[PDB]
Amino acid sequence: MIVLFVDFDYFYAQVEEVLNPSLKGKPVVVCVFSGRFEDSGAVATANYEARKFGVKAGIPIVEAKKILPNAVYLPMRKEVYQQVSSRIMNLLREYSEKIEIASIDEAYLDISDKVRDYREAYNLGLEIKNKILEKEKITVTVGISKNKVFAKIAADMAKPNGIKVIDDEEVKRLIRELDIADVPGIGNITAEKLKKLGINKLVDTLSIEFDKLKGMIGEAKAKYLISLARDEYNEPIRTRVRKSIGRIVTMKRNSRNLEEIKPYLFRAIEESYYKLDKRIPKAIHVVAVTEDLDIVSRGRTFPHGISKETAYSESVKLLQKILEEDERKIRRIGVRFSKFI
DNA sequence: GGCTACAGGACTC
DNA sequence: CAGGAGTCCTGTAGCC
Ligand SMILES: Nc1ccn([C@H]2C[C@H](O)[C@@H](COP(=O)(O)OP(=O)(O)OP(=O)(O)O)O2)c(=O)n1
Ligand SMILES: [Ca+2]
Ligand SMILES: [Ca+2]
Ligand SMILES: [Ca+2]
Repeated sequence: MIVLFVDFDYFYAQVEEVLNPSLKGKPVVVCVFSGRFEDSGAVATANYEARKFGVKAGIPIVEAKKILPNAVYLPMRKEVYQQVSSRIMNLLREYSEKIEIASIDEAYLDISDKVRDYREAYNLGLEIKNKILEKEKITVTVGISKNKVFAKIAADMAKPNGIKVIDDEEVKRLIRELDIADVPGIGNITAEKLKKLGINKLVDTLSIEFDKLKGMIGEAKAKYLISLARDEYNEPIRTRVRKSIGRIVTMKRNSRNLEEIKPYLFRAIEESYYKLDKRIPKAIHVVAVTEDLDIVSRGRTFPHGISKETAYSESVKLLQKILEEDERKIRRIGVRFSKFI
């Protein structure tokens, strides 16, 4: 199998750049304002010009400002990047019917019957890069290898505006030299558990006893890391179908008062139904982020679809359940719909 | 034993 | 100082 992975560079920021070329060359930070106080919120992303100084996704907006006081700060316009992302995806489909759209800016394509070997794949990747450049003026990084995982790993080795190929020989090398934390699916909680049993490399997952690995990180992640180590990982490029749609909002002040929370919960439901488009969910969950940023949720499935009225009524109950089974104050409240008809 | 719901957890965008 | 969003997995309890 020959997988070709596409990942758009500095996406939200680059898009803002395309729409306002004047932003070219300056540090740009795309922000998500929570409305709690001037500047409350987090960074969604920023361009390289702002990332070389430490301003990266996930940090507090106020933190970004002390580092880059004259940087350009823009409010995230999700619908614009989504619309842009679609056009590029509809463009990637011309290169293969076997395509998995993994996120707002990533796509996997199976080009097993479009190229003979890697030299041809490489060329098809250069062609894809240019087509996107011309048609949307967005740069992208292309990763190419024998499976989704190594194709992704390839892309972020060649980020940004790059293209890299990890041949079958490179794969065996990576299995021995690549730090296992750099493997998709391994975050610091898991990395810490791995770099605690001298597992710092994929290869040394084969010498560790199976149940020792399982009991630590779980059966799924263990079989996953082992299949990669043996160079047997073969997940197919599947068409993705949205499984859940939701909305969550930050409240002006923390609270445990139902009537003070209700307005925010109801707005989340209204906006959720709008996004639901014409999908009919059979399950609903009320999700709350607490005082200490922990996440709590309670949900329910119905033998039939949930109407907006049933959503309103059920959401209060679920929220009441959260309030009596947990003593912490709420900071963000929202809903999530799933199990679509 | 193992499958289903449900709630916590981890990861990534 | 901590946004908004979505997917997959696990331990538990109920059940056949
Ligand atoms: N914490 C995050 C992570 C991701 N995203 C978004 C906006 C990013 O532009 C888009 C792509 O995420 P990446 O992790 O790929 O970051 P960038 O594409 O912005 O930078 P890079 O060149 O490293 O791919 O996803 C976000 O809003 N908040
Ligand atoms: Ca990515
Ligand atoms: Ca990207
Ligand atoms: Ca990592």
